[PDB]
Amino acid sequence: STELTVQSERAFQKQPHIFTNPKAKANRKTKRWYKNVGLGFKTPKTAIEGSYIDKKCPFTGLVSIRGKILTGTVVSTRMHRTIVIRRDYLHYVPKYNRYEKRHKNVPAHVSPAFRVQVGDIVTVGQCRPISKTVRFNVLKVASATGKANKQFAKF
Amino acid sequence: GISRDSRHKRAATGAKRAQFRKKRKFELGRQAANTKIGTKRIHPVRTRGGNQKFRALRIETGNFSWASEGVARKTRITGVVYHPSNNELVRTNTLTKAAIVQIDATPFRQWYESHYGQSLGKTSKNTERKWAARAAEAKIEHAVDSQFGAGRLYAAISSRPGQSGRCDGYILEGEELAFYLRRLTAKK
Amino acid sequence: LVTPQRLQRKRQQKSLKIKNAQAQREAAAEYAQLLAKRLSERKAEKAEVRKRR
Amino acid sequence: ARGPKKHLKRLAAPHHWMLDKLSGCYAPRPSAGPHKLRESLPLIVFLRNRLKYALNGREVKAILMQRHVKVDGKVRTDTTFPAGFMDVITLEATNENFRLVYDVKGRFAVHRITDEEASYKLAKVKKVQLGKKGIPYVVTHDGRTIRYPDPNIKVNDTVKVDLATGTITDFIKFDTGKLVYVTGGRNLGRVGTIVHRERHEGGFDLVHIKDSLENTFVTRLNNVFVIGEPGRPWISLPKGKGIKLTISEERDRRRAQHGL
RNA sequence: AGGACUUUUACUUUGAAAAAAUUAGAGUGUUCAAAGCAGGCGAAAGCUCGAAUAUAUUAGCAUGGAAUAAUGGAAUAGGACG
RNA sequence: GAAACUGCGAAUGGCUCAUUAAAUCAGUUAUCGUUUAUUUGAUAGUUCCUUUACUACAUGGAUAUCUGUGGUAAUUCUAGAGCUAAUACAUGCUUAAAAUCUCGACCCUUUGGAAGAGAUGUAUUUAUUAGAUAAAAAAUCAAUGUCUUCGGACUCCUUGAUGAUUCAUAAUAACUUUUCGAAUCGCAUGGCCUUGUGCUGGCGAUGGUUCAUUCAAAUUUCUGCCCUAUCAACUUUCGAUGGUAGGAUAGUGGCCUACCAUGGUUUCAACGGGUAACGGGGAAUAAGGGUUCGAUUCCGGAGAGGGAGCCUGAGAAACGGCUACCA
Ligand SMILES: [Mg+2]
Ligand SMILES: [Mg+2]
Ligand SMILES: [Mg+2]
Ligand SMILES: [Mg+2]
Ligand SMILES: [Mg+2]
Ligand SMILES: [Mg+2]
Ligand SMILES: [Mg+2]
Ligand SMILES: [Mg+2]
Ligand SMILES: [Mg+2]
Ligand SMILES: [Mg+2]
Ligand SMILES: [Mg+2]
Ligand SMILES: [Mg+2]
Ligand SMILES: [Mg+2]
Ligand SMILES: [Mg+2]
Ligand SMILES: [Mg+2]
Ligand SMILES: [Mg+2]
Ligand SMILES: [Mg+2]
Ligand SMILES: [Mg+2]
Ligand SMILES: [Mg+2]
Repeated sequence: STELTVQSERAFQKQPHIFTNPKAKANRKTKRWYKNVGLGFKTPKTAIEGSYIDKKCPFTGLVSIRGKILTGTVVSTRMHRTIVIRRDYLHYVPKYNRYEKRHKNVPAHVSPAFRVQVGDIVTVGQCRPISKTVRFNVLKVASATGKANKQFAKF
Repeated sequence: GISRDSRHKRAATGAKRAQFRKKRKFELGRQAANTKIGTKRIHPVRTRGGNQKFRALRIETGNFSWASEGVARKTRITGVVYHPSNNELVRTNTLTKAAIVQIDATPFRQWYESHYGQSLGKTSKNTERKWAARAAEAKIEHAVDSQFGAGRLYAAISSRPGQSGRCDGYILEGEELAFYLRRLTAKK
Repeated sequence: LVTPQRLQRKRQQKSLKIKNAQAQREAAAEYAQLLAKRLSERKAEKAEVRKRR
Repeated sequence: ARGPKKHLKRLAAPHHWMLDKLSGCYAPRPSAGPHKLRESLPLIVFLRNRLKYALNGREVKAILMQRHVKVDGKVRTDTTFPAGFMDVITLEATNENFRLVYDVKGRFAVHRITDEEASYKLAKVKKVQLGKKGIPYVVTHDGRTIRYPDPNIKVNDTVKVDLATGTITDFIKFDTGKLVYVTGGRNLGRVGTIVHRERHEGGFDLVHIKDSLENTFVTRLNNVFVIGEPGRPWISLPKGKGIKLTISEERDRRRAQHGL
């Protein structure tokens, strides 16, 4: 779901105010800026050496992670550059002393540095309002597959 | 009267929210500046908490910066050639942020001449020794020399004339220019 | 109208400005000397650490 | 409400001003000043209620106007000045000096304290920043912005303002095993020693405090104010020294110390 | 106090929090009480103890426990260590 | 000491519950996503621009109040004339030194190194740089810097905060229909004698840029709402979900626009309908579990006949403020 071209749209895609000097003869790939979101969260090497842009990247973009940290399960990875996470919980009805299974759908913005798919449990972090509904940035794909790490059977 | 609150929008689910708390003053939105070229005419607007804002409609000259050697000069904007949002602004010569314009480019030219003196487009001993110590490091790339011979520089504006009132930006240079000229050749 | 009290006020403003500038520069110099002293102390400590190790 | 609010109804006043719920519809709203109004103490409350030197509003106004009150070496002629925690109130008449420290019930108790130490004040460091032209500065809890501080003074620390010049006299570094005061919540007025300060990556530092009676509790770091070294407080602690005797122990104190 | 890996929960103990008024409840002869946060004691010559506590059963934060209840490891070894 | 100009509040308070069912609100977070009069603490020499000719012992014009002439049937209706002031409106002066950048009347054969000239406060806007940091030694090539006791040694490099930043801050180039940098008041009027109105000089009051603090204001995370399926699919051409760029915003944000993607919610009850529903702290009731109520003494929200629109300010979509339509 990611275009091969590093910039695909009409506007140019650059990290604002990080400049690579063309007159210089170092001729490294580019000058890519990055940061660590803290909380003992490892920045992915796919973001470290990657070539995407993703204005709203917790690791490379301007957005900062602060506030709530929510763990959930991916219910929809199939809309562009964003994720829909199913968070399940038990509401405690006290008149019966009984619990009640309930679910909420939290939109978030997964960076291209992560490879997500339906069913992955994801640790996500609070940030600024990114869109009308997304307020969280995907920070870790804990379960990449879960039960699909081993697929084939060849003794 | 143009509100920017979220109440008039439908909910994430899609329900039509009922009207509530008729829109306030801390939620207002003002008219677009849709600036033009020529006969500088900046109108002050008194916004929230004082803080004079400046609408910069009809702006002709502004500061522009060169990143390679890092030098800024006041120069004239001469039309807009590309806009990443809407080509309608390009046809109407509406100047907003991130628009791509042409530059008279003379001030950069004789700054280069008094700085390196390579005679693009085709003394005291102190200046001669400065140039000798420079030792022709001014190996600036070929396309900028091409439009120097043409005489009009390709620049991308970076200031917001709608808010700041200025007309500041930077010249396209390096792969930047590359990208956009492809787009321009798409237009051509 | 020109009044000796007005000239007194003008002189007081000028003298207060000059005195405040002098005091600010003196404080800046003292803070710089304090920074130099602290830097010398920790540089001596670093040299001792390098020698011992 | 469209704009700021300038009225404080009596029931909405903090329960540490602890006024009478009758005999008045409103309560003195503290004007803007060095302290949060929820945490501060208006001068009218301190004089009319705590000291009873006055009788009502007009008397407090007359007291403040003739410049007998001196808050931290300054006159402060406004009725609802937020004289907050650790501020010094000087009355040249009766030559008396007060320092506002919470009694362990958690209230701004009347603390008559000596003239010699009244020259200075203590303060908690809430910020250490670099202002324009590269000048370091420190913001205390009073909002005092002290310029050119000691280079190794950090946040959450404590410092000793001379209160005359308003500069840096001495400071105490926040770390384990240090005498400390509590300035909010259930542990108001409590005084102890810092046993441990659990970091809690991501926010809301907590510190464990053990007092002289060997009781232990835990409090937020925003809520904490280092006051000195164990056995050597830098100020004169109020009567009781904030041990928080149990209600049964308080009853035993009432029974034992009793003469009529 | 620093890199390092952290199976994840549900549950439960403790604490910080849940504004005051209200409910509970301590002290107190408003003449008793509803109440109120007062008052008491000197020789009458200024000296004083107060304005206590608990609960809120959900959501969030920290913390100790590991029975009960659920999920995950190593089966193509692409497993663990040196 | 009337009146009036100026300044400030009039956006607090008081009343009502009509609208509103993830709406308000409660508990709990966030603003490294923003504005903030006031209060409190600090905060600026440069306004000179070629300085060998300027008001700084004080720059200009109006203008209310008032004196007189009216108009209308009347309204906190005011037109004409004549003076007059400011912390109102406009201008504008000093005033140091230092250091850093840039440009050179020359020489003397390199290690080239130097007479000298202009700018640099802050404010705004844009580019770029610094804003470090896990730990012992090398060779080499180039570039070429100090000292050389002419072997060569380079030994010394300064760096704040958070969990995190493009943060705080600093620096270069520039930019501005060029913001501020006291032409303001009260009391006491001391000291030096350069004994003159000379030189200085205290305590305050108002202002005033920026940064904090406080009163806040806006948004904002998780969870929690009454009845109803005789409401099962709802939303998107007119923004519905997301992407990007721009505009607007004080600021994030489909908040709006342009072009794309076709998405988002739902049997864990979405959407629709009803509420003689403002939410809550709480009230009645009481073995325990609960049921009903909460328009109203406190906290929030909304409203001023229903609707929209807006000036002034720090703060209003104000209504004991205006504009228009409807009644
Ligand atoms: Mg009100
Ligand atoms: Mg309560
Ligand atoms: Mg009772
Ligand atoms: Mg409904
Ligand atoms: Mg940088
Ligand atoms: Mg910055
Ligand atoms: Mg945008
Ligand atoms: Mg109703
Ligand atoms: Mg109610
Ligand atoms: Mg109700
Ligand atoms: Mg009703
Ligand atoms: Mg109310
Ligand atoms: Mg209203
Ligand atoms: Mg009516
Ligand atoms: Mg105002
Ligand atoms: Mg209205
Ligand atoms: Mg009315
Ligand atoms: Mg009103
Ligand atoms: Mg009116």
